[PDB]
Amino acid sequence: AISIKTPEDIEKMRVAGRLAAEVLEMIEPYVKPGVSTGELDRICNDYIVNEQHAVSACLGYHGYPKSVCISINEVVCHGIPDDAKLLKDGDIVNIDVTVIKDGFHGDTSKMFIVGKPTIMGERLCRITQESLYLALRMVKPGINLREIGAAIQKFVEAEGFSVVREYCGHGIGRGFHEEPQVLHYDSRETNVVLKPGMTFTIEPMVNAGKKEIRTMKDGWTVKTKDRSLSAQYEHTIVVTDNGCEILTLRKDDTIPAIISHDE
Ligand SMILES: COC(=O)[C@@H](CC(C)C)NC(=O)[C@H](C)NC(=O)[C@@H](O)[C@H](N)c1ccc(C)cc1
Ligand SMILES: [Co+2]
Ligand SMILES: [Co+2]
Ligand code: NA
Repeated sequence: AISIKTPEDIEKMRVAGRLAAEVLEMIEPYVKPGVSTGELDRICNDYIVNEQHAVSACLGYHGYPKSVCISINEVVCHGIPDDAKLLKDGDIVNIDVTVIKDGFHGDTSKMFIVGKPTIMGERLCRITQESLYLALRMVKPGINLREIGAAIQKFVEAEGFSVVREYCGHGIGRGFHEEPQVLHYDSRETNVVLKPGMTFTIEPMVNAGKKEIRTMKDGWTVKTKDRSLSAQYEHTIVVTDNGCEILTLRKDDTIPAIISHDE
């Protein structure tokens, strides 16, 4: 039950992925010491609705209260935007955006480092991005997803980091979450052979310590069991005839929008 997108659908995904990407570009100047995450969420929502004439896919989804997720330091994912929550020097910060435009979803996140990098935050963010990028470079018709999960996990662990098991990338299109599940580690269960026009996300969560996570008493916030740092990047892609196209590319990405394995 993997959706194959038509060229008209893929074009709608390009628009929606571009808007999601542009939310993350827009917000970047506002990501500063002493800004609250509640404020950042406010800026993002206004932009999505008022300017982009889009909607947040996150708002209301399984009851999620805000328009974007903002996750700091040892928060793994689903960090809830909040006014007592102030950014400060050294923080690593994930903003994860999903927009619906013209029926189609675009889903992307990046890390921002606030004020002065700590060495360890820098390394973790860089390795996590490189883990996404290497997975992106493998995407092409006829490869299996199992191969890709296995490659991400190998790279990350070689750094003495760990891969979060509980959250995975996913098909995306008219549905926020569609088949397949894209696991960022090796599993016998995986057996999806990629085909031109599947669209999905890859979104590895990498912990500097151990892979175990815990959910907080707000019912949303996910943290490392061990309080070590955690980082995540996410891109929405379409499988093309000889590679992939990243639908959520930003100006700060250092990988090409179109990755071609063709002679
Ligand atoms: C184990 O997988 C899950 O728990 C569910 C969470 C439910 C409550 C939405 N799925 C996810 O967390 C997925 C994997 N997350 C994402 O797709 C994020 O990329 C996406 N932007 C997002 C979706 C939904 C929420 C509440 C937050 C972020
Ligand atoms: Co996301
Ligand atoms: Co996602
Ligand atoms: Na984090």
